[PDB]
Amino acid sequence: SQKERLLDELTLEGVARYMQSERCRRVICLVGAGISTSAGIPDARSPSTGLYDNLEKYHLPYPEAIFEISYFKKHPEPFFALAKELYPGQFKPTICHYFMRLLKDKGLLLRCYTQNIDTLERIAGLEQEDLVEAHGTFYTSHCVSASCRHEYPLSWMKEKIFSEVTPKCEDCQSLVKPDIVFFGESLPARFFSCMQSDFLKVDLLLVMGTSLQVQPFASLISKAPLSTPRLLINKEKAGQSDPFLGMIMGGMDFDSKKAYRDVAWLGECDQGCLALAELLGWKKELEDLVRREHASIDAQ
Amino acid sequence: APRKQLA
Ligand SMILES: NC(=O)c1ccc[n+]([C@@H]2O[C@H](COP(=O)([O-])OP(=O)(O)OC[C@H]3O[C@@H](n4cnc5c(N)ncnc54)[C@H](O)[C@@H]3O)[C@@H](O)[C@H]2O)c1
Ligand SMILES: *C(=O)CCCCCCCCCCCCC
Ligand SMILES: [Zn+2]
Repeated sequence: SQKERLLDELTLEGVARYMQSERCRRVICLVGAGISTSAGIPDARSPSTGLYDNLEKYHLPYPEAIFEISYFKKHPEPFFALAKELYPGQFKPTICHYFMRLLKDKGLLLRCYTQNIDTLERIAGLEQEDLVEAHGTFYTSHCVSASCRHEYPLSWMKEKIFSEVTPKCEDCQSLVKPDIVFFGESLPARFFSCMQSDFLKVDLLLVMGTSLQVQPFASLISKAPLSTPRLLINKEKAGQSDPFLGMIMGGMDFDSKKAYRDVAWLGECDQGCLALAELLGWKKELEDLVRREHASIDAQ
Repeated sequence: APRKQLA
């Protein structure tokens, strides 16, 4: 619980040296909707482009409602119709997804905790072992009837959403809901069991494309030991303690006089990942994987 | 029971 400083410099270059030191064996990524905007899935809270800014159409009390469970229970048709608007024709993971692939392939990834539901991390080749889908996934779907709970795969869910048929179980004619965690719902047990263990021995926390304002996911940054360096790759800074909430009974500290282990690289996640890869000597490796994988997906 | 919520 001492706040010793393990980076030689609070910069990307500092992080890159640390990552190739003996001190850096186990990396945890925490990622959010920002890593998937370049794959054509909009984030929620961006101005102009974010989802909440584009839900005039659905007769909603606050645009937040479309992802709230109590609303979904009353009227599920809006969520399905939105799911139709957003569902990509092609699922192509981004440079940043592939960056995490490289982490896994080099034995550095202890886990990716993701707020995304879009399966892109699996398509880039992170297995269920490497991955904690904290808000669940579109990957599978289940009948909501406690006595049934039949599982359906995405091709079935997709056909129902592109059909504009409100998806209904073939065994019982109950609603079939994608295995995502709505607002108001409990996170999956795997989330809690993983965090109780992995933050005991993490050496680096890589935070990409998240506002860190959805809880309990956001609390993950405080779970790390106090000397674990934390790098944020994001369009804007996030996770710093609010001045007022703060005053009542640790957040990211990039800039105060007290700063010792948090680094903010601000821009496109795709660029930050490329920048970090270049420093690590991985740039060719990342360019080739991304191109090979996109070509592969493009010829399906 | 810790639930999914903004804060
Ligand atoms: N793709 C999806 O699965 C998806 C889409 C929308 C919302 N959601 C979920 O709704 C909630 C919204 O949370 P969140 O924090 O992940 O998203 P958010 O909308 O709350 O914020 C995402 C963050 O990423 C930043 N950002 C956006 N595009 C970026 C880019 N190209 N490069 C770098 N940074 C970028 C934004 O500035 C913001 O700081 C979460 O539960 C989220 O995962 C998921
Ligand atoms: C908590 O994070 C709730 C928000 C998650 C639901 C929004 C997902 C965006 C819609 C994309 C669906 C198509 C992708 C397969
Ligand atoms: Zn059923």
